[PDB]
Amino acid sequence: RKTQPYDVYDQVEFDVPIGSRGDCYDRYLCRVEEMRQSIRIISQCLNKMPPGEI
Amino acid sequence: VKQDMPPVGGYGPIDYKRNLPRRGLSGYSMFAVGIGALLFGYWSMMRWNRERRRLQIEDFEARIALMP
Repeated sequence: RKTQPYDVYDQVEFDVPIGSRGDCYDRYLCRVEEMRQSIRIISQCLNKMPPGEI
Repeated sequence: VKQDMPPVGGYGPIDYKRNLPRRGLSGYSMFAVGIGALLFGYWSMMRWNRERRRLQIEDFEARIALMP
């Protein structure tokens, strides 16, 4: 997403969790923080919706 | 007329913070309630053991006096 713009991802801002060292627990924490940052991206996308065309 | 779907005046923010209030206690509180209730139980059962040994000696005086 943040390395290759293939859609309107260049105009939205978030952060993505990276792993400490292995440890499936940390992978679980990574999933949960991607969920909460997904909620932030949806809030930004409702802030930036133009009524142009279908 | 055009009646598509825009938002209404800009939507309010939605939180991103961990509402984890760390509902707490203390080791001093654990120490106080544990040693208090524990020593309370010790003293109470100690006094009941003393009254119960009174009863037990009474039962023995019954069986000794009856026996011959």
